[PDB]
Amino acid sequence: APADSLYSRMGGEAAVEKAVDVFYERIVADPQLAPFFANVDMKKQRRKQVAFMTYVFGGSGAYEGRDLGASHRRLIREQGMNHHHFDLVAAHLDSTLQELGVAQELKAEAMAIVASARPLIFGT
Ligand code: HEM
Ligand SMILES: [C-]#N
Repeated sequence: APADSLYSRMGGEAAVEKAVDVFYERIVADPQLAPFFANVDMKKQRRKQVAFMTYVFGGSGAYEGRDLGASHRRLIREQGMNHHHFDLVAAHLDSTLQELGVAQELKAEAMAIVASARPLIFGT
């Protein structure tokens, strides 16, 4: 049932779009992460992140973006992207969801789903 996904329960599109917007305002202010995004079109990147999060939170049928591993392979191989950056990024999202008032159980579910992206991203 549409209402029963994590996506729907956390407030659906308005909630995910707001979370992604705040998430990237924190990331571009973070000296440890901002250099990775300094020449990225952040309007397009926000849209891509909304689409990905919507998919893994159960809000869309089938992801139409690029494979996560392929999308970050160049960053890991040539720009020093590493597991510590992943932890920093995850913590920005957790703090964002907390600030936006996401219920603790839903925040835990969302963040476990983000944790599941780690092997995908690093090709482990
Ligand atoms: C923590 C979970 C993460 C998720 C869910 C995630 C998800 C995504 C998605 C969906 C895209 C767009 C791919 C596309 O369709 O083109 C992307 C691109 C990108 N990601 Fe991540 N990512 C994560 C971690 C990171 C980390 C740790 C870094 C570096 C600190 C990072 C840096 C980037 C950059 C710079 C791009 C844009 C690359 C480009 O277009 O040139 N991501 N990510
Ligand atoms: C990756 N954002």
